[PDB]
Parts: sequence; structure tokens; C-alpha cells
Amino acid sequence: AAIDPEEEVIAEAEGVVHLHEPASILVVKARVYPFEDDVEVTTGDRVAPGDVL
Amino acid sequence: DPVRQYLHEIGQVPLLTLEEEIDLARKVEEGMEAIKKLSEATGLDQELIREVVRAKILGTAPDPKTVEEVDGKLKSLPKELKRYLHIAREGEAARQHLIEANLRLVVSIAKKYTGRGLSFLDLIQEGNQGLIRAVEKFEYKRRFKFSTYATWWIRQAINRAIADQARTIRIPVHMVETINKLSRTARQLQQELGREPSYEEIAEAMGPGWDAKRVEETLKIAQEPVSLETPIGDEKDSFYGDFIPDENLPSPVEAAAQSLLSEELEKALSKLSEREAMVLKLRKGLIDGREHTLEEVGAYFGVTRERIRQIENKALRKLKYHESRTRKLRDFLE
DNA sequence: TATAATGGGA
Repeated sequence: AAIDPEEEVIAEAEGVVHLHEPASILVVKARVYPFEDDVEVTTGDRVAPGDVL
Repeated sequence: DPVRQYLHEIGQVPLLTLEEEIDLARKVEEGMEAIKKLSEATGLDQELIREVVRAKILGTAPDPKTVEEVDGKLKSLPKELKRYLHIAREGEAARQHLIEANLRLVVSIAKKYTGRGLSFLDLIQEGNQGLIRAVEKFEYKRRFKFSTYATWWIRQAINRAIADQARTIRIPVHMVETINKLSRTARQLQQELGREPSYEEIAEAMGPGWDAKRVEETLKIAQEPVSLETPIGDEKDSFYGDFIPDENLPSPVEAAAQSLLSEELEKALSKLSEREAMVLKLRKGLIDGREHTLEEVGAYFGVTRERIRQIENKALRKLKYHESRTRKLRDFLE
């Protein structure tokens, strides 16, 4: 996305997107849970081991 | 030293890059728009969602009822509408970091307004209020740096603060600006004359619409009050207020004189019929504190305005007769 | 309401 619709990158064909040139890399001591479907936990509350994500 | 404490605290938060400044300002505007589309989907007010999002972000602890039941309704929404919940949460996180990273700018602006009646930290905190209002209606799409919009808001909030709080006796805003205009001119003509001005020449310097009487009266309100605890002499046993008489509290002689007057008038009125006396007490405000006209007194007694006037006039010359013989009321007369 | 402005001072 961009400020004005002309500078907005639109995918010209079906493909796979990769990211490469980062301003900075933020390493956060955390562990990662991929999800499908939907979520009930919302951004910013603390959780205990076993709580449903 | 609380100033070194606060400068160190805002020192921990690093400044933000132009990319981060655009990204935070973006998430703020996205979150604010996500809130409005939640007021359409759910149907409740903006400020309600605003505070429920602020709660669940900046702090854990009606808290168990209203706050959690509103968040619970928001959590029980479709996936396509729960996006705007997450967008609002991180948008409110962006507002926090946008403020924290620019607290360093508030100090750089507030330090110029010192010595005007508000301390440094009071100059920083009202300035921080301008930083919050600057963020809340900042639109990054104009491609202006955040420092330009903030600086205008930091100065608005500090100037407004000095106008409202610095004076002990509150003064309107334009008068404060007026007093500042007057106070700046007397210092450069002091340097030019080597001496302080008279009211005529400072009025001639102020321009049109200013005369020697107006500068005297506006400077009259400009001065702050004196402290009653101002020490008098090298001796540590006397303040200013120790020598000021009480102009409002009655003296023992005054307090007795008003009581003797109320007693001697009662004894005087007792020489009349009770209607004659009641008419006079109603006409003069001795009953409730207001002079009743002839209509109300006639309504009280069920007679005409003229009948009351005759009662009033006859009661007076009876009082004058008794007064010419006793002379009790001749004094009290100043 | 918008150039940009980002750690005090005795």
C-alpha cells in the first residue's frame, strides 16, 4: 500500500512474495504460534500455559 | 532534582525514524478509523470503544462488569469485523509510542517560557498535553514532519496554560497578552532614557488607543499581590499582615452600636399599633431584607396603596414625636 | 490548526 493509488504495488500475476531489504531487524525473545481460522485472544493481554490461543 | 529524573526517563525512549514516524502515524489513523467502523457494526459510541481499548492495553485494573462485557461483545464478532478490533488495539499502541518518542521535543520548546510564573515541570506537562492533541488529529498524508504540527500545539498549550494559571487572581487571555505588550516596552525605553517612564510617555510609545490613564490602570492589575508573610525589619518576629488592620470585621464598639440600634428601634416601634409598626417594618425591609412597595403591603393587610401610605405617614410622625422627647435615636446618625 | 524544530541551568 502507498499514499496515492498510483504508487500501490498491484500483483501483475499469481506469484509468491518475499521480503529482502530491511531497515532494521528486531529480535524478540518469544515463541511463535501460527493460526488458521479465527482467533479469540486479542492483541495485548497476558496468557498462561494451556490457555487457548 | 526532579528535572534530571524526567530528562533521564524521556532519555531511555529513543527517537523514531521517519519510517517509524510514518508507520506510527499510519496505525493511529487506521485505528481511529477502525473505531468508527465498530460504532457502525456494534452501534455504541466512539469514546466508549476508545476507553475500552485504552484499558485493555495500558493497564489491567465498572471494571469486572461494564468494561469486560463490552470487550466480550467485541470479542464475539465475525472475523471480517474483528479485524478492526485488532487494528484499533495496535493503533492505540502506536499513539502511545508516538507520544513517548516526542516527549524530547516538548522539553526543547517549553524551556523558553520559564520565569513567567510556572515552573519548568509545569511548562513540560501542559506542553505534553499539546503533544497528545497534536497526535490525535495529526494526518501524515500531508507529508509534513510531526515536529511541525507538534511545535504549534506545544506552544498553544503552554501559552494557554500561562494565561490561565500563572496569575493568582485570574486574568483574561487578551489582558495577559496586553500586559505583556506593555511590559516589553517599558524595558527598552528604560535603556533609552536611563530611567523608568511616566505613564504619558509609555502611552505615547504603545500606539493609538492608549493614553496615560489606561496604561496606569492596566499596569495596576498587572502587579501580583503582596504576601502577608512578607517579613518586616531584620527581626524575625513580625510579618506584613501583623500590622494590617481588619477593615471588614466590626469592632466591639461597632458590633454593640448595631445591636443598640436594633434594640432602640424596637423600643421606638413599640409606641405604635402593631399594624403601624408592621407596615414600617415591611416598607423598610426589616422583615425579609427588601423594601416592600405599597402594593405588597396592601395585599398583606388587605387594604389599598393609599391606606398603607397613610398608616406609614402617621406611624412616622408618631416616631418623630417620641424621638423629639426621648432623643434615643438622634445619634446613630453619623 | 502544518517548512522544521527532539535531554535544564544555576
